[PDB]
This record gives sequence, structure tokens and C-alpha cells, in this order.
Amino acid sequence: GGDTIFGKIIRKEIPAKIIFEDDRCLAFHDISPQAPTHFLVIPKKHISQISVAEDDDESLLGHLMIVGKKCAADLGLNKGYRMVVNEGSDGGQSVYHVHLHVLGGRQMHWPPG
Amino acid sequence: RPGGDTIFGKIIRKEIPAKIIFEDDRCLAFHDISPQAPTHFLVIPKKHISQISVAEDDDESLLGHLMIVGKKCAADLGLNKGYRMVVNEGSDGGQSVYHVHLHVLGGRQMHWPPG
Ligand SMILES: Nc1ncnc2c1ncn2[C@@H]1O[C@H](COP(=O)(O)O)[C@@H](O)[C@H]1O
Repeated sequence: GGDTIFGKIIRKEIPAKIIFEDDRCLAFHDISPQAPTHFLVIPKKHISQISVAEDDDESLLGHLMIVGKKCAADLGLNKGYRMVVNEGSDGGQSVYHVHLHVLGGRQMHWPPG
Repeated sequence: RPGGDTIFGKIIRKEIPAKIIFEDDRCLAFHDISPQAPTHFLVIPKKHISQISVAEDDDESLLGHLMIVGKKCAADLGLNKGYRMVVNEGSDGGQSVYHVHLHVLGGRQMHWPPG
């Protein structure tokens, strides 16, 4: 699903530390973790960035957050966590395939970058 | 009671003012009074969900709507160089208002890690 490294992960062409999968998304740990728990939830649909998401993608985007919530509980994050979507250059977006970050296991600080 | 018992409930019921960017029957977007970036606003559901960790499976479309409204508002506010969306959950997330909400920050380079 796409011409990025996240497409290769979805297609199982390269290994990843997969947490959860269903028919429309994939959750895996970030290869460059910024917290004791740091994982990504990505749609299998190649949406390059949140700014081009369509109105019909609404439930899919919410699905990423519900999956992230459920994964966080099953990774032991009962003291809280932070969810992040980066858009474009100012947002620090690293891969042009929409992805939800979930970070926890330490105190997250303010501002969020 | 509609909108909950937090400060965001008072905003939803229009009891206290806020600089509103967008409103529909499901959500409200308004500027943050303690901005951490040149543009910093919030998108919140009108339904009172205290935190993302207790959202129900049926809340999925509503949560996605917050993100769609967030990116449309970001475009309307001129954030063509990008932005960051954030949800804070619980103590480790730094949550202070226990009513689900999405931060949208832009107008400067955001740094990594995100706090
Ligand atoms: N009356 C208000 N109007 C606008 N923003 C607010 C108001 N009260 C709190 N906030 C913001 O809501 C956020 C709550 O923190 P958190 O729950 O950690 O996201 C902070 O960014 C506050 O500055």
C-alpha cells in the first residue's frame, strides 16, 4: 500500500515489530523510539498526509485512534500517553504515509515539540 | 449537562467565550488561550468523552471527524507549511482538561520528540 517504507512493511517485504493488524490498519513499534513505549498505527490505504485525507476517510482515521487506544492498554500504558500526527515540513512528518504516533512510559512534556 | 462538566462544557454551551474557528452539530474548533505555536487551536467533540482511553468503538467516526475538521481548519488558517496534531491522555500525557480534544499546532518548526 504505497511507495514508502511503510508500504514495504504493510506488504511484509521487510520486518517490523508488529503489535496488531486488521483488514485496514497495522500497528508496530517505532524503529527510533522516543519513549519507553513508542509505536505507530498506520492505515493500509496509502494516504500520503492528513492534509489530503478525504471526508470519506473519517471513520478510518478514527479507527487508527481506537486501535492506538487498545494497543496502548495492551502494552501496559495505564498512566497515560500522547498521540501525535505530523503533517509536512513544519510538522516534522518523516514518512509520507499517514501515521499516528503513540508515546508513553515516561512523563511527556509541554510544549509537544 | 450537554457538553459535560469541564471548562470545555462551558465553552460548548457558550457560557464563556472562545474564538471559534468552526462549529457543527458534532464538534467545535477554537483557539487555545495558552498557545505553544503561532497557530494553536483545539478541536473538541460536543459529546462529553473524558479521555481517549475510555472512548467507545462507536466513537470512531466522531474521533476521525475531529481530525478532518482539524486539517480543514489548518488549511483555512493558512498553515501550508505543515502542523502537528496532539492528543494528551492521562497523567503521563500531561492531560489537564478531562474532555477529549485534539491540539493543532503550526506556524513554526515543530521539534522531535514531541515532548
Ligand atoms: N477557556 C479556554 N479556552 C481555550 N483554551 C483553553 C481554555 N482552557 C484551557 N485551554 C487549553 O486546553 C488545553 C488543556 O490541556 P490538555 O488537557 O493537556 O490538552 C491547554 O492547551 C489549555 O491552554
